[PDB]
Amino acid sequence: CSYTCXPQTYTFPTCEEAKKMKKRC
Repeated sequence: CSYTCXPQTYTFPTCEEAKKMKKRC
C-alpha cells in the first residue's frame, strides 16, 4: 500500500483503508 505522487512516495498507515483512501495527484 504505497502510492507515488510525482517524486513523492506516499504511504498510508492502514493498508486496508489505503484502498478506500485514494490519492489524487
